[PDB]
Amino acid sequence: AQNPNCNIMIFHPTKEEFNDFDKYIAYMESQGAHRAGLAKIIPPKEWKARETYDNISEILIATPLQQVASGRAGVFTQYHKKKKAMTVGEYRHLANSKKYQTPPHQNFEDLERKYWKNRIYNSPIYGADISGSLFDENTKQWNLGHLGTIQDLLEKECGVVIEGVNTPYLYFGMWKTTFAWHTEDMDLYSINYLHLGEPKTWYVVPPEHGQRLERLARELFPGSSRGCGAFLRHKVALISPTVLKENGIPFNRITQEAGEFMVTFPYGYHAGFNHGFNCAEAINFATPRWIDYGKMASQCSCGEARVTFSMDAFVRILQPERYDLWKRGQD
Ligand SMILES: O=C(O)CNC(=O)C(=O)O
Ligand SMILES: [Mg+2]
Ligand code: NI
Ligand SMILES: [Zn+2]
Repeated sequence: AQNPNCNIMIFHPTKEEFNDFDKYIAYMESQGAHRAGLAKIIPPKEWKARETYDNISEILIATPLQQVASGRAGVFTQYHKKKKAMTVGEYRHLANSKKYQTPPHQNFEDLERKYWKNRIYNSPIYGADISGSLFDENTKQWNLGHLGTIQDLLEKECGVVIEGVNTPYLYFGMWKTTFAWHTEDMDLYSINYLHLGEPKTWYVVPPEHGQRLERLARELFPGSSRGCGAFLRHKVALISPTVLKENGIPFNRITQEAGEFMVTFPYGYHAGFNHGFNCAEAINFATPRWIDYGKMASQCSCGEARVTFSMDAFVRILQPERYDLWKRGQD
């Protein structure tokens, strides 16, 4: 079995190898990459996402989210308070202000220490989940707005024809902006490109051990667990590496820098934080190997997780027994 310790793998495709996206994903899995839950892909030196970022300040962040924490430094939840709209130029200036800017630090490890010590005492503002793309239309390789759609994958593998669409999302971050522990909708893959700015640190649990994380989360957030049998779908809970290690949960960590892709694999729980002002683009995708994960994915029906239009068909076709209850949660 390849990668039996479930380490995060880093890939350096050549420009030739960068042509066929599906083929390269399957290659990485042949080497055991999926066992980690997360892989890094460094693009060939000849590739670029777009010519310059010199013109992005006019993008609007219609609903910036202030991420307010509750709990203790290593075990907390965050709620999102909606803020007034602002442009990316306005948001960048805010990120760089004395109140929000990255503190002085020695290296990524020192910054990580500072994040886990102090995160809860601040409320950074995240421009998350903005439909759109920063890839040039002329970028033909690994262009996250030109991928094969999940609906087309389901049609090719299973024969069924369904409504729905599959588009990318932009994320504008600042110091301490946080993504809570989660798997993707329907335990899909994700791919994330860091277009510019400061790094993003990731934590990940191997898919084969995801239920260990779920059991810890039920212990650590016991009221949330009674409320919902899949409350990690709410995307609000944080658990630090120190707490994970104290509880014997297998995990790995890695830092993504501008110009790099990360892939999350089906049922790979992940969480992390931004180092400073940055912009990422991400989208969900599927392969043949996903279908069995989609059939088994948990679902929130309590009403909190509320998701896209396109998830309806996935539940309806892959999980017809659950459909009625899950749709009550949506309505
Ligand atoms: O970058 C972020 O805030 C969160 N991204 C992801 O969870 C992802 O790409 O799957
Ligand atoms: Mg602009
Ligand atoms: Ni994700
Ligand atoms: Zn729920």
